[PDB]
Amino acid sequence: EPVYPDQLRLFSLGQGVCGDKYRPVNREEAQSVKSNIVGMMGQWQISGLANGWVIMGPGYNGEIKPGTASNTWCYPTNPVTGEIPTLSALDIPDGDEVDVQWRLVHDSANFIKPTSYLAHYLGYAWVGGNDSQYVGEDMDVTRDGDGWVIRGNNDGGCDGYRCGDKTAIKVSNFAYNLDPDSFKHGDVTQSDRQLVKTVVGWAVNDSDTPQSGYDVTLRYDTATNWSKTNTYGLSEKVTTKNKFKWPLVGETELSIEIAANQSWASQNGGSTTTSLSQSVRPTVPARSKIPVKIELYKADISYPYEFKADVSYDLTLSGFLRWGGNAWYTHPDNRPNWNHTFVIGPYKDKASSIRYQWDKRYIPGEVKWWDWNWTIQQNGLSTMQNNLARVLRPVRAGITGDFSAESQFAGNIEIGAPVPLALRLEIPLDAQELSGLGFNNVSLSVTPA
Repeated sequence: EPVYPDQLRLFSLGQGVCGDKYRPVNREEAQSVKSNIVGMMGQWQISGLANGWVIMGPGYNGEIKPGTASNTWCYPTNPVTGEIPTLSALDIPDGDEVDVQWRLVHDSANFIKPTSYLAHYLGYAWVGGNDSQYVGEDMDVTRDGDGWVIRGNNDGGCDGYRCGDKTAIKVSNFAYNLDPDSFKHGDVTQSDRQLVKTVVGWAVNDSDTPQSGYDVTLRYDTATNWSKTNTYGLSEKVTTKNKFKWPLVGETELSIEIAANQSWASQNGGSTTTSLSQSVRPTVPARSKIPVKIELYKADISYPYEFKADVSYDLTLSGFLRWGGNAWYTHPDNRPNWNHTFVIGPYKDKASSIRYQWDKRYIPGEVKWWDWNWTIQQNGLSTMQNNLARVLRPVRAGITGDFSAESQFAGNIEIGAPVPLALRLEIPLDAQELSGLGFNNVSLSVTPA
């Protein structure tokens, strides 16, 4: 009877008020799933719990403490019971696409048996080979065009009505979504921030009046370039759902964008030039000078990389449905030949979503395909739970290669304390030498703030 975080809903209806069919989450309940709630809150959010308590956002370290709030964390007065657990990922090593697929479809404990049992619990007939009396055993895995077919070996004769008609499980339409946030990196091959030049001098206030309200601005443009390799050919088909910026590693500042819906293997490098300007608005007492410095740096970095790409596929179950026991909502008794496609991965529509069908099973108007309550009655709640959690187990392929980047950047303009003379700039800049160091169109200017 745990509290299910994915059933929580926030209401903004006044002190301790919840919407219809919801009730306020109490402190014990909130504690039991604390990190999940906090992880659904804004940094400085503070939300009400029942009986004078409040739970705070991650900026407050997700504290539960007494208080009042106009918004309230709430939970179904009648929650959907026995959710399908989420299991830890199944990690498959980087490889070419065939070898990655092969590794998946030939896994007995993680793929063959779970999908077989699923076909079996749904009412599909003869999910098993002739040389075993158990479901999902003596299965034949064969390549079929761009996909794969799992199906009980059928050699020879067999005993049972229509035992020759073995149910087939076909895996197709593989896709691979790189998860930017799964980023991990090996040991930093090359790394350093080297000082290539320091621009140094003075800014002088010649007047007899404390001068201020004057900006001293350095403008310059530099190039950042980066490259990367892709260890294997799978990367030729992996994409990322949304554009993202390359992770920051080291102090070497970098601006690199990976494009959405573009072959990982097609984004192997680039160079960007950007005009940047930084300034300071110093107060310089009358008839004085202040020292000014600007450090210029070259930075580069190399390191082996690895992301995870979430592997999704369609599971098409085809075979005839057993008499006096199948899970189709009509419960057909004529042994019809049946075909159904589940999408293992990102949701596509209700008909093809085990998770959706499952969570809605107690709503008769939603039961338009499989009758999961029947599967539960026949095999038991935890049996259906453990099987589907294995069927739906996230599968992730590793995406590897080497990364390398190079940039040139200026440090901040730094100033020292005023010295009495014994806004005018005395700060030599050699355009040619700077250009040779990768800093172009460099200027230092004095203008009203």
